Amino acid sequence: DGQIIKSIAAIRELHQMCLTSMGPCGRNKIIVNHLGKIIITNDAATMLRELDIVHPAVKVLVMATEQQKIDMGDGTNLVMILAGELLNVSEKLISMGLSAVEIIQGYNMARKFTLKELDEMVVGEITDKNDKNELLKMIKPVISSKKYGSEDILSELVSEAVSHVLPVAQQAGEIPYFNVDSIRVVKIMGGSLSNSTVIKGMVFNREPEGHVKSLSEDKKHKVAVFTCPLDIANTETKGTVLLHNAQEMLDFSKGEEKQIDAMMKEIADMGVECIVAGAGVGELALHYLNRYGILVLKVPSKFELRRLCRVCGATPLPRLGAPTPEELGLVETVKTMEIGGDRVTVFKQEQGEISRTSTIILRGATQNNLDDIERAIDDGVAAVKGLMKPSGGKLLPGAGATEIELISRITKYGERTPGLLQLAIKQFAVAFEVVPRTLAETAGLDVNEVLPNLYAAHNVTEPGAVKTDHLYKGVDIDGESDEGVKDIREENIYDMLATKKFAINVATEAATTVLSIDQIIMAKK
Amino acid sequence: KTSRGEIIISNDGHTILKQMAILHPVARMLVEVSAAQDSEAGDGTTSV
Amino acid sequence: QGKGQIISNINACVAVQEALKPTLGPLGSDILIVTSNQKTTISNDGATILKLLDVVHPAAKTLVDISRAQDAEVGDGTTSVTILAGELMKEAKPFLEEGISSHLIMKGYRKAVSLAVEKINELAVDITSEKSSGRELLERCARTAMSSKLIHNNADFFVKMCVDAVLSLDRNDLDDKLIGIKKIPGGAMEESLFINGVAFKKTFSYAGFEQQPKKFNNPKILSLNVELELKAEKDNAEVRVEHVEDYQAIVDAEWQLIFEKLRQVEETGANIVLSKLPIGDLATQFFADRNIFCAGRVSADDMNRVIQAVGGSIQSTTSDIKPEHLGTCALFEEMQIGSERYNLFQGCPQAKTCTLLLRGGAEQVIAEVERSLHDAIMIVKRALQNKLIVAGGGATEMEVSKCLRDYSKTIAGKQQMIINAFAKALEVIPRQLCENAGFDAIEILNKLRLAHSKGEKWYGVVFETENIGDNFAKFVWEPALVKINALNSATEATNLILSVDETITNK
Amino acid sequence: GEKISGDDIRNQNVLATMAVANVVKSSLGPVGLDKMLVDDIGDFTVTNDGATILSLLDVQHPAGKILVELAQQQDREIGDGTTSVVIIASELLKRANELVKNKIHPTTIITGFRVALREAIRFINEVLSTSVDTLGKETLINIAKTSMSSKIIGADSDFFSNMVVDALLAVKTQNSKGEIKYPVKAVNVLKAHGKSATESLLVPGYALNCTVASQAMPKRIAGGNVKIACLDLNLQKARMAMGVQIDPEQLEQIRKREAGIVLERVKKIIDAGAQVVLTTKGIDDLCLKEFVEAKIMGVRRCKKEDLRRIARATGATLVSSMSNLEGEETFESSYLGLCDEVVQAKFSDDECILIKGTSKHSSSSIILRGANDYSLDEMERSLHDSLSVVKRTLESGNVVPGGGCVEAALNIYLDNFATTVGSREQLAIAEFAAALLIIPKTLAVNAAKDSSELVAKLRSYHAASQMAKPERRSYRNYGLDLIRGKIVDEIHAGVLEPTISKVKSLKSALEACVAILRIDTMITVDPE
Repeated sequence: DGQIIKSIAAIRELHQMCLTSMGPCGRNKIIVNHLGKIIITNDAATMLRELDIVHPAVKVLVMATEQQKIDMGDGTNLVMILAGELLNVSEKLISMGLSAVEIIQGYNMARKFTLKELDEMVVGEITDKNDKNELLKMIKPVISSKKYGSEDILSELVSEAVSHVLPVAQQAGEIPYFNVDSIRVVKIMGGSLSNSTVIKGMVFNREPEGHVKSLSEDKKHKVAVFTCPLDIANTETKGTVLLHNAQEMLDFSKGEEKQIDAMMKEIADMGVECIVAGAGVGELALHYLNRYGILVLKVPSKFELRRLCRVCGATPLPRLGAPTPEELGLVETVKTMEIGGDRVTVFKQEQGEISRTSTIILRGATQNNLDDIERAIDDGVAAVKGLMKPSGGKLLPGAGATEIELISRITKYGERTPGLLQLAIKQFAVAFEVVPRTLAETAGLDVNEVLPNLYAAHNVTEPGAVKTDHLYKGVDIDGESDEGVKDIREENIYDMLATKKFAINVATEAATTVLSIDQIIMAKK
Repeated sequence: KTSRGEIIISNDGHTILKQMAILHPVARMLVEVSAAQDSEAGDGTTSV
Repeated sequence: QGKGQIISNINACVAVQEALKPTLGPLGSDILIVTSNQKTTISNDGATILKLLDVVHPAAKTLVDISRAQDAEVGDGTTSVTILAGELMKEAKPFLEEGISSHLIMKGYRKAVSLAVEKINELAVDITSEKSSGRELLERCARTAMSSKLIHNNADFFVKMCVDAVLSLDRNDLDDKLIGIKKIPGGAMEESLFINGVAFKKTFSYAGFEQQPKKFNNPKILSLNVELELKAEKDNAEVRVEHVEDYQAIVDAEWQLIFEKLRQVEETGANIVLSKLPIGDLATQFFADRNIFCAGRVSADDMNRVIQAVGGSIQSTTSDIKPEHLGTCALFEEMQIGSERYNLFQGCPQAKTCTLLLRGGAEQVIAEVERSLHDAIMIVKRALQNKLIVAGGGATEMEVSKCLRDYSKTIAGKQQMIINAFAKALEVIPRQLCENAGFDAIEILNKLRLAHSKGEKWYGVVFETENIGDNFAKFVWEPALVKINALNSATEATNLILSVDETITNK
Repeated sequence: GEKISGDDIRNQNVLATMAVANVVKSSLGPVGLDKMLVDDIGDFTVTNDGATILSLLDVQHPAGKILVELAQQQDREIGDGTTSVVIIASELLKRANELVKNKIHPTTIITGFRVALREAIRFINEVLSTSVDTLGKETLINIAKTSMSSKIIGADSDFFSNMVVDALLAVKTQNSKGEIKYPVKAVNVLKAHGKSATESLLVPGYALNCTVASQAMPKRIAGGNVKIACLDLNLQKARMAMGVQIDPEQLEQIRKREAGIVLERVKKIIDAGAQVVLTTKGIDDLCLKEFVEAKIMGVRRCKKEDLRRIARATGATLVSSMSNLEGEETFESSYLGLCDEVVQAKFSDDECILIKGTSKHSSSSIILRGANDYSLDEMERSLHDSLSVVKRTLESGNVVPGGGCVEAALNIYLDNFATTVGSREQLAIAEFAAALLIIPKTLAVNAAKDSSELVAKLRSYHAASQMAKPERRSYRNYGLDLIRGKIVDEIHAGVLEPTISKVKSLKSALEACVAILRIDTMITVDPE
């Protein structure tokens, strides 16, 4: 009673915190790290990342949540509350005397049963591939997990970002995998939601070189990405300058100027529109660069250069020579426009072609609110991934309506499994009852009013009519909170099948790991 | 609040200065002024 | 945790809210705040107050993050954004006692702001035509801000000199970097000068000080980063030497390397030679015989302003100087104020910027003067793209306040009380004004109800005559477009604070 | 000593009174619940009555003692429904802090509240209920169902409604120069363990709980004209002299002579004819055997306070010592009274003498049986408080509807009254009207319901009543239902509260908030 029990109290502190952080009506939190990192968000996943992990099961939950961010990442607190609810139910099962092995068998046999029940709730089977219009409608309810304040403006920023990156190629074009890292959102302080724009190229914040980026209106240019940074010529090992006489003293400064005349003119002989320089250069480079009108990228980062190769379409030359006419990228317009008070260099083009790896300028008043929107873009493009790499993710009824039908299915499975499974399976359906109660608790409604509404829809029965109203109706609160019922087909709030498919395997894995712990052993910690 | 716990709520100048604890030597003689105002005048102490 | 954590986050904003009460309005007082830079800030506008304010509770940084967003957006009168947002949190205390969720509060204030964006366009009017315009409208808008903070009595002379400096700004360009100025200590508080170009203080002294000519009729500007001094070479100066006479040749070579570069400076003939690095005493006595202006230890920001003014450039080689790298101006007059000489660049090829030379020993005065110029460029930007204004004094929010009470009265039940609390929260702006002006807030706010209903629209509150009158006819006006982003930003910040039920602090 | 000036005193006073007020607000209304107090001395009492709790609770800041004395004044006026009374003045201090921050003078805050309550007297007279008014079958039963609220005894309302009403009908007496009123506090309430409230017994008269000392004494006395004699004389071996002190046979004769006179003193009681005799101090078996041969029912270990109400009700003269104008010790026949019917009944494994038909002073006793002491702790103070409401009901027929009907109605009268006075006091009326609405809002908090949804609908029904003077009824309506969350007339629900209870509630609440607003500073002298 001092290990398998008290370990639940460690998660119970985090379980109660996840109840108020789940759903569109959930509550935010303030996080202060030990190094000074401040995080304000409604997602408990980032909370467990920076939080110091003491109890071993805390690390078990954050790693299981990290697996969701790699795959789905939409509503990760759904399985966390479900896993935390199993511990609250575990106190009821342990009090009954069920062994830890048989309790896992109750969840394991129900896991394979739940995965088979996901096929009965399938709705919205067919979906378009390259059609953006139908994609913008299905991505809108995905935002409802996070702040729902404006779902139209966030969809328009994705519309212009996907339109550039989308290969199109209607019918069968052998469409490759859609890159998630290509779309990158940049937080910009100030401006409203409508002030945000989309950059087809790479949006950078820095100072222009000669005066400002221009001359690209006529298009027809050539840009080559250079992997080797341009810097002062030197060997690998640290050398020392040794002069044999006093005549070489005056030729040392002139000898370096001869290298600037040789190196800067040779690289500028082809007239590249935009040069990629990863290191620093001298002030004498402006002689040849401004003469030929070459735009300079000054000290980029490591991760921004990998995304630049798909924008300019230039071959990543391993060494820095003279620009080769054989391998060159096609870039038309490069301009610099002031937005938030500083000159912003953008690679955005105007028609003429469609390249990949676009960017989005995110303008908002509150920088803390931009963190939730930044995570919404990551979960927004994750919704497209389910309809891209797999054959399809289809749809399932959202707003907890899918778990309501499962309660009746799990209940029927318990009557057909006598023995120790009677207490395990019947309480396994109770673990699905916390999902609708979580949405009702964050909304402030009384559970006494919601309870008969949850029993009415999917629990009673399904009439013989085709496409019954029970499947297309769900729990939503706008003005209808008094009735407690709302049609989810008109609001078009749906979730993908891969959301719950990966969550059921985590709920059993989180329960199997924790409930099988006899004691905690720590040596010098 | 006196030392024995007696609570007296009033605006009377003679009552306030009676239980007032004064650590200033000259200001302690100001209580005698309020004592003479009650014996001689005895009315409108708040104004006097 | 729970309802007590939200109140704890609100109470952290109350300490900031109570400190910013005097910071709004012409008759509002000032607050003294000491920082870690040993700079005592006495100011009216709360623009730079929130940046230098010491934050104790972590939740208090929410008002600081939204302040920098409105800093570059508006910058003038932005202290009322946190005050109004503080009232929304302060008036939410009886709402926390009820079962009303913060999201129901979120929808209440959003519908009031969503309509307020439409009301501001309706409450204002397009002026244009032959009415107040440049040299007139710009003077009326800049006088409201500036005269409401410091130099109350002498604002007639002080603001007139600053308004005439903004007149040099023209459309079709409207560069936002033109507001860069300098700080000149010393002199009289009522004395100020106008300069159309970059000014930089000596900051060093050398033997050729008194021999430096202060007046050039047709100077030539040249920018060089070469430092003049005897010092070791770039990487390694090691030289293998055999003969003995070659060691004195090295001393000659070290001299010939410098002395040849010294001749190249005088070979150009540019009457203005600026060094980005310091200048030593080795080149002083030589270059002084040429009698050309020179300044060392120049900041990198001032060198970039010259590049953006006369179109010059900085080169490390004299033989590579191009013909266009030598700029010319109309006149060069070096001014000396308090034994400190100041260079002046007049008649640059393209200069839309005006650097105001101030006076006085108080460092906190220029804080709002630089902020007044930051608001002056906002007035020009917001007078072009969309032409309209509203009344001044801060009574504009009271006109839309009652308009929200009339509409929301019949709208969907409980949502009336939440919006009525927002309209009640809009009354804090005249409330803090009546407190600092010694007026009676009860009688004034009761008359405003008739002044904003039967009194049509434009009638404001006049602080000078202690009466209620029209600020629109008074010609004193306040920028209308600055309130659009000010009212909407405070709602998203208030809804975020009220949605935090717990605070985590590691270590 | 320690003296602090400014708003620091008024801020610490309001926060201290509000903290202790929010503790007793959970008992408001029928949905309220009792709470436990830990005295650290080993004693604890679980009740919702604020009169005892505020007296037991240690007051930290001396300003909190003002609200403690406020609950003591309610006992001398009404004494019942303290959960709905003392919490009204606590809300006036919360909104007062916002007015102190303003330029409104503290006396202007006071003056604004003085004209508000003075005019509120006529506001109550508009919704005032007459003596007949609603159906009012016995007019007590309708009020008896209201007294069941605010307490946890509401589940027994099927009984207590008949218990309190039928018992107090015989309490009517003629006193105060021909004034007809019920002598409250003369009703004795008895408690018994076991069964439920349905086993209670109504005694139209006085009932004393006691038995006979010796089991051989007759326990049954029937018939009329039963005389009772209260004897407080201590029968024991007499002590010695002032210390001057004094043949052991003559020394033992002192006890022989004394006990011989004690036996003669009982023989004088035999010639009186009283059926029941009482004795305060205990005795040995010698004097107890004489009571057996006396054919008179005696009782020992008697409480003095119990016998004081016997001589008052019956009319017999209480005799602490046997003496007359001469030096003879005897008992005169003029010290005995008369009663209509006196009989001793066996109740709950015990017996009690029922004294009914008292001619001198008429009263009644209620003998109730219940679960146990801890379960009857709340039922004790509640029934003692309900005796005052029934008194005030038949003393003055003015009553008002409960459940937030008065507070919701006064807001509408003050809305037109605020614009009437105007000037600077208009804001004080708005804050005073909003403070009265906090009590019905906290009523639904303990019921876990939405108060603002009901207040918005309830006030709209009271508004349609005042807006139309001529009125059949398409508009007028009132009442608030906590269970169903609907608006229904209280004539069907049967919730009505006396007007004198609500008038004195707001009358005493006026000076309660003023006492705090008149405190400029607080100084504390260290004890010796």
